[PDB]
Amino acid sequence: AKHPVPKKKTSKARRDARRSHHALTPPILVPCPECKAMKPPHTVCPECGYYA
Amino acid sequence: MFAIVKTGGKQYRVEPGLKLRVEKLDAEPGATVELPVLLLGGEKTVVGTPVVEGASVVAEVLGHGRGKKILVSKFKAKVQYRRKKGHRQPYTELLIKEIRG
Amino acid sequence: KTYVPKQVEPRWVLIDAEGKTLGRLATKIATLLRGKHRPDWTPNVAMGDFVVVVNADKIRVTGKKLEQKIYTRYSGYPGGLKKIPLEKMLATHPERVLEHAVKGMLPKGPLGRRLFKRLKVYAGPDHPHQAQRPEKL
Amino acid sequence: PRAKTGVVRRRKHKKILKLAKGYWGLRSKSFRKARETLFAAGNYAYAHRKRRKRDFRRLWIVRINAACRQHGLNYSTFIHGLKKAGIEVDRKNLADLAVREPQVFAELVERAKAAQG
Amino acid sequence: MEAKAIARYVRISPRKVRLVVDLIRGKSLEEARNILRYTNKRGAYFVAKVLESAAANAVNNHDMLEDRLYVKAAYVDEGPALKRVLPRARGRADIIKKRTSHITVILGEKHG
RNA sequence: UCGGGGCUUAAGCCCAGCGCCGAAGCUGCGGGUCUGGGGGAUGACCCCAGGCGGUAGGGGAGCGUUCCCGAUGCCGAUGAAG
RNA sequence: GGUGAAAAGAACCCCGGGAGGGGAGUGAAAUAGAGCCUGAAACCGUGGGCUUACAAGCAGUCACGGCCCCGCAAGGGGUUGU
Repeated sequence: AKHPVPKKKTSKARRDARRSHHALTPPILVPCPECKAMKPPHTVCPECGYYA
Repeated sequence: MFAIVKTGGKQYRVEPGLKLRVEKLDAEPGATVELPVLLLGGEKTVVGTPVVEGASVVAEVLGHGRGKKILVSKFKAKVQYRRKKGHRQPYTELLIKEIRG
Repeated sequence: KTYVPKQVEPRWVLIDAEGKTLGRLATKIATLLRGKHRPDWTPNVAMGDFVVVVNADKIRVTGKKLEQKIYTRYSGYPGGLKKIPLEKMLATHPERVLEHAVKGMLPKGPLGRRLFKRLKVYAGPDHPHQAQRPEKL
Repeated sequence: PRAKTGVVRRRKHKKILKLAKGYWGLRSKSFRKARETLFAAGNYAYAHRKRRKRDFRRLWIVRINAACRQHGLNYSTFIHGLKKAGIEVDRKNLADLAVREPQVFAELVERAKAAQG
Repeated sequence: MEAKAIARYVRISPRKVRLVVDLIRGKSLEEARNILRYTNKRGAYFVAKVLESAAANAVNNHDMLEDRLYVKAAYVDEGPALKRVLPRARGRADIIKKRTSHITVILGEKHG
């Protein structure tokens, strides 16, 4: 409310424009040796385990 | 041959036979009108004095018809002045046949 | 219904400069930069003769222009108005004086910038002996 | 007897939104922001038909001027003859004869010339 | 054939789930299960449970093969607002919009 | 920074001509409506000439909405209103 | 304030803790599925055609071109580069 405020409603085209890099990059995964299952890199995950 | 006939206020070149739409005439629906008004030719005929003293181009009236309604919309701002006007300019269809010189 | 031309092939032109008054050579260079000389004319498609100029560093210019003519270029920062006369222009990159002359006489807008990649000024003479070179006077 | 709006206002609204197809953003979704644009259009189209006329007087002329320049005379001096020799033929529109049938433009030239001076 | 499945009246913001959704367009169904399974967003919990039901009706009612269906298309529509009043300095009270989503998925046999 | 480029026996000034560009002015062609005139016993309608930027504002003619007479009627599942 | 002629208000199966959907079924109609007849506009989205990363703007408008689209043809639309 106080001092600074928008001088103009943001044109949809400019709103949807500012969104540009909103999208989220899907998680990085790789198969693991133990199981045929998916894991993130450098992470110990269920249905498997490790070695020492 | 290139015959440069003037009609209905304008001037149009024409071929030995050709579809062309000109200014509304006072012609029978399907009669024949010579446009003795013709300049130049397809074999060199500079119209020395404006129009050729002895030549012609024969055209059939393929039938009239209206125009496609255009919209003249006068508007002056700051003061309520709106003018909505339709206007379809009429015409006739002139099918070109002869160009006999 | 007026003729509206199709695809064309450009006609690069070999133009001197030695002795040729600036603007006089500027104008023609530009009138040719479009196609105002070719009644196959069209004011939007862009098909001007690729103007090519050699020995541009050799352009006579009137009165006392050399010491007098002042090209003004302004950056963004204050006092950024760099003031540069002909004298300095010729002795450095001379080909550029006859550039701004012509670019500053071309249609100002998109195809105008097209009508600039057409301009091929040099100093030598000598230029890209390429493929075309019709020497005009 | 009370008379509601009902069909009337909407109808006359959307009767205008149609004329608004193609207009950028709120210009073509907002009734109110559309009308203005049309008010502008009306005037534009109207003053631009008076423009189209010249928009051609020019093109034609240029080509004429360049054309006959390759024959050795100015546009000014071109008409000078077309009227001196008398040939009011070449209406500037059908002055495109500088392209098609140029040998028919040439006989027009030698007409202007030797008939002028 | 194609197989729908819509989770309506879902109490989570539409712009918010709208990402997770597009994060799995035209992707191997089996890859999608993956993609969201390690995707860091609350939205995941939803687009996945509607994904699971999406393949369900694909195999159970539309004799499609589970080993070869993908996320044909999947969009999230904006369902009815859920306004709550919010006290605020000096007596001003902002209405606030807890929104909701209508998450939809549809799958299709691999090829042919 | 003369609008800019650029301009020097000029693309400046003065004097003398010729041509051309150049508005929605004028002309050509068609059409709108109106005032006036002629033919038309004829109404109809035809033709001729002229007017038609416009705020306050005056004047004329229409459109659409609600309801009434027309209604104990006509349209309406083969589909009313929206 | 409004489902529907009638609750005939969706058994059972399927995913899901639920909400909620998908089939099956009721019904002439279920895009009449329950704040449910009609479903307008703003507003939010998904797919497609055109289009944009040297371009300067009251966003429109003339003019031409490319593309895409109905059409024997002439043509009409959508877009928009200059």
